[PDB]
Amino acid sequence: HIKKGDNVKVIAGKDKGKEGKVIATLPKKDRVVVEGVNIMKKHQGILETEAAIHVSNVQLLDPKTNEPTRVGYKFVDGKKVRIAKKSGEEI
Amino acid sequence: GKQCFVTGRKASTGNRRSHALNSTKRRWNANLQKVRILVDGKPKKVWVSARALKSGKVT
Amino acid sequence: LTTSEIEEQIKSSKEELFNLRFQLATGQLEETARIRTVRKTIARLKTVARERE
Amino acid sequence: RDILKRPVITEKSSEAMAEDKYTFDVDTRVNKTQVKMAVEEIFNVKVASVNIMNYKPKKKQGYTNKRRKAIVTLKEGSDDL
RNA sequence: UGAGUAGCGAAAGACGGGUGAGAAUCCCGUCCACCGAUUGACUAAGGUUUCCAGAGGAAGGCUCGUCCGCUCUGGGUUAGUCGGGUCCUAAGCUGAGGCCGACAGGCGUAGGCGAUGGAUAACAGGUUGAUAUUCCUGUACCACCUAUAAUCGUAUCG
RNA sequence: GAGCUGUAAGUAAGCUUUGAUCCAGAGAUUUCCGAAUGGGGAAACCCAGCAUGAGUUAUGUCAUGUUAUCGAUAUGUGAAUACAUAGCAUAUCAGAAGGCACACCCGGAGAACUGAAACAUCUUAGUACCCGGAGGAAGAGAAAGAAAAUUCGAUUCCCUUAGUAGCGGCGAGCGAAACGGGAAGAGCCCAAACCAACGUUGGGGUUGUAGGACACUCUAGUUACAAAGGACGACAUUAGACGAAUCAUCUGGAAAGAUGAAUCAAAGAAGGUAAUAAUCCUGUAGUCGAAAAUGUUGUCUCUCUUGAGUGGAUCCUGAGUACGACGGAGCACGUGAAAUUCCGUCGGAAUCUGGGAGGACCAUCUCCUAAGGCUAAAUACUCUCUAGUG
Repeated sequence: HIKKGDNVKVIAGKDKGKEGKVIATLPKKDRVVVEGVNIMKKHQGILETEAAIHVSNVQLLDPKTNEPTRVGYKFVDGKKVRIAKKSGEEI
Repeated sequence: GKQCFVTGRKASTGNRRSHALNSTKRRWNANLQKVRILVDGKPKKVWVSARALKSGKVT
Repeated sequence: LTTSEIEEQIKSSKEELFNLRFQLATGQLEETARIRTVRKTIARLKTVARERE
Repeated sequence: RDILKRPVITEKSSEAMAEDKYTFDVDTRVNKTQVKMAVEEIFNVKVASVNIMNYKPKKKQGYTNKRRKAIVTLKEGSDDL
């Protein structure tokens, strides 16, 4: 659904409306780490680190107008491509 | 291995009845006899029934 | 080749593994990823030789 | 051949008995006649004597594996591993 | 609840040092006391790591515990000759064919298996915290291989 | 199509768009025990023969193959004993053996507590257990039948007849069938008379509105029974792919809730997501896909293949069988006036102008043709699969 290094928007949670770059992925549990989201404080001094959120809480913005949208698959070329729902432009 | 060689006659099971009609299991053996009969390779000693030996036979 | 496939497995990947296991037991063998890499090399050499026959 | 599994490194083996005797770990199905031929071929030495002994599994719930260690005495040559 | 009640499993201990947060109970020393056809020293059956060292005190040890047959980590069993297999056999147990039995299966011959017995070549010292007729030192013996020399055979092995 | 190194957080060293892991169909490897089978043995162990190989100056050692016992088939196959029909040795073999599914099927063998308010006939019961055959089903099955109508027409199963007929220390209790309505539905091969060959099956022939031998008119079937061995196109099964439609405000640590305005529906089945989601995620409706491997079939191929036979004097069918007596068992039916069906022991028929049945037995009439074999579908059951339901 969301690949590593793509740009997404937080749709739900405590940081709703925060653009970031995915920098990690956990497909086994469906969780993804997005930079600047879910910062947590650990005890071991206090080392602040970023927690992983649910993959169903982030959306990909349109390339042209930066609008959160769903991903489609036209599959014209021999390799399938990700197509933005709002506009056919590839995401 | 107790049965006629020329037939399949063997023993069976039944009941023994008294005047009061009491039942007791018993056997009904066959009239087997040792005899030497012709076989394709050579004669041998086998168990032959008395019913089969009637009317004549080779020994 | 039939002979080359045998020569590479017998003297190499076998005596070479002997040194790795021997060196590790003594406590002076790092690079643990080199044992499994050689172990499976022998498995592939013996797979071709068995089907080629 | 592939009959030796691990050299033994202990105070009894390394600090003592290491002057001329070397201890190894052999397969659980090999006799002392096959350990003498294997040592010479791999280490290029001449073996003079060979002792062998068995060890039984130890409870640790499960048990550790069984071992078989042999001690070889060389006439000429030194391993110096 | 009974109740802080019964019990704490045959027996001689005392003092001076040491350790430590904590000592009638652990360690060392000196006196005293008990066994001694023995509570001493070796070895079958059975148990199966309870053996050694350093480090530990929650639980287990009928009190205590710094200690342990308890917990953690790492170690320890070396044979041509000692005891069993490539040697024999008692009882007994199993037996190709074979005999007898509704079915299973029950007997039994040649032949095999089976010690608690028969046959059969090593002893004295030394050494580790933990093994010793096994390792080491000094002197022996048995079976089997290889090459080279004694009888100048009408032997030799069965 | 970007991550991965099982459960598992770590600590490490590494692989991967040269496309890793992961999923599915095919191949390779597969230690020891165990029917265990070279011989032993206290299963997972010990000890050998033979052949061919490396090693070693030689002995010791090692590796890869073979050697159990019974059956059916070659070969030699000279003992008591001068045919020989004992044993005795080698060769060949997708020949046997053991193991499950507290389940279903057939056969052998076969209790008791209990009920009868005691108890022996009787019942519980041909039940439990034991053994021995199997098969995906088994079993049964082509009238020596049911009946009494102006007759029907292989077997099995369901409804009904009916708690009726009947059986019974006529006590307790046991308990039918045929007609009628349904599911399913095809029937065939041998023995004999006879015609040709030197106890191999070669023809011929298969039965009651009587058949065949013997004399006589004379141009389709398929290996699930009916004889059996292959070549030839299409649907399904075992990984997948695409798949419509939402934005704000208030209370919250968090919205899917509340308050407003928009949307998709052949998709409002469900499960997740920081709370109650048709439009956030995985899915659903619908529509596509198969290297290679299985199964079900359809076509031509392949094999195998002569049918009506008007006379009718002479010939033919299945025997120690049918049946009787004695002692038992089985049919709802306990020997009773007990027909019909079986086992053991003895005696023992007929031959188409024959023989059997219709509840003892006789006569008449009517309906069938025993003593040989095979046969799918409608029925029973569920280890364990893939979808689901309360």
